[PDB]
Amino acid sequence: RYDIWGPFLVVAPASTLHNWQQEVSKFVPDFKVLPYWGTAADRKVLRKFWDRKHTTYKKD
DNA sequence: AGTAATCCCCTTGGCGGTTAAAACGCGGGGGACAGCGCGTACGTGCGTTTAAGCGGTGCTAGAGCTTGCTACGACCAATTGAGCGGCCTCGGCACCGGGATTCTCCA
Repeated sequence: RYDIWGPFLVVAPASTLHNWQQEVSKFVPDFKVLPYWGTAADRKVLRKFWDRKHTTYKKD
């Protein structure tokens, strides 16, 4: 309706996170998921995608 | 306010391989070590003299202690920017290869 396309946060208990990852992919096939969990080194590699410079995200 | 589950993180342990470093064998060389001769250089004893050590006298510098206060640092609250943690990148240093120069050793 408004092309906001994020950033959206989703904060869950740890047993549930793969359920979100999968059900999000099911309930929208074309909508893009960042799975921010793992060891500190793994999170550092994931954090590269947190763009601060746009407060509203493009579909790209 | 307590005690236990949950979850991060970071250390220890194991498995595989690969290859670079440790172990093993062997000839020979030359350095360790015992042996010899000499000779000069250090320990000994004596006579010499030199001044260190002691008992004693004299002075004043300055170590040590008290008094008095005010200049300087301890303490607190409000302000802010210098310095730290996190992210980025590109250029310095390593690593390789190949031909050029050096050094070593037997002739």
